[PDB]
Amino acid sequence: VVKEIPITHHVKEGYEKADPAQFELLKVLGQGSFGKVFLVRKKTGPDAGQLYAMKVLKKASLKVRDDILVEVNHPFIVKLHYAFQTEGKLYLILDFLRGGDVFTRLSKEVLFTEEDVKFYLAELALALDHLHQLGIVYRDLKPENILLDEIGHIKLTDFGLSKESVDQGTVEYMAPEVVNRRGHSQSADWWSYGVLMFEMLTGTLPFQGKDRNETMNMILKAKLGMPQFLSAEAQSLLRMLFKRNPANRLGSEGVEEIKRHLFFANIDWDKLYKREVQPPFKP
Ligand SMILES: Nc1ncnc2c1ncn2[C@@H]1O[C@H](COP(=O)(O)OP(=O)(O)NP(=O)(O)O)[C@@H](O)[C@H]1O
Repeated sequence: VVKEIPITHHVKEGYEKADPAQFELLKVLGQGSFGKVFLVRKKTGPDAGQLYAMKVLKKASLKVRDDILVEVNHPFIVKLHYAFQTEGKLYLILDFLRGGDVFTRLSKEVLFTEEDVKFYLAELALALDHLHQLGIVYRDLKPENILLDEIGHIKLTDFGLSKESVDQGTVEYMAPEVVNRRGHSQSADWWSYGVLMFEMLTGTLPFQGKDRNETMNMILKAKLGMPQFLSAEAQSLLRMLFKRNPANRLGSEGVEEIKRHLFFANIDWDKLYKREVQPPFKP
């Protein structure tokens, strides 16, 4: 059973309850669909002077089929340091990712190989499945959510939160069940995974119209040519991910069939998880 768990309070192990007067607004890190993400400096305690990202929502919940904030911790998922509420607003204090997003870093290279992309998709698959083993669905997977740390490793900017902006959803990566509105599943995550792999590999989106409606009819119905310049294993993985019907889609029966795909044959997953696999690029 899906159980939503509201996010009202969270103090990272060993630390004390935080509040807005312990932080220092410095800069606007970016703008996301649910409002701005800020840069703050903590002025207090063992981590006084530490830089964090801060998200300011009206409310947020975590829908989990079946501490959940301590179990979501992952090498490639942004870490929650503090969560609190003041004056009708929920504050989210998280890791400051200094790498920028992946797509930009890719744009600062004249070219890259399928290997380079493969690194990112491998780490990403690890994080996604880590959320899936916990009954969490990422729901909104996009490039703006995939950033890099200081080394070049992947870090997702959220972890399946159901959120609500305070100042009173990306169709391009929606699976056809989500456009038809039959609910987010982990298989939908894998569809979006496939769209991210397609864009990172061709520099183009598979489906995109003049409006959001056209993009939806395209996702549901349009033809999609297979880019011939792709390796047999990349084309294989892609066509295995682009199943309009979930449970027919790869990944709907675990991540294991994904990790064992020919495309990822030269990837040691234990070394990847332990971040002993060097990034293609330093940010
Ligand atoms: N921890 C972080 N460190 C550095 N930059 C971040 C961090 N979190 C978000 N950003 C930047 O702020 C922007 C918003 O990211 P995001 O976390 O998607 O905001 P959001 O609106 O809460 N999520 P969504 O509504 O799904 O887009 C992104 O373009 C990131 O570059």
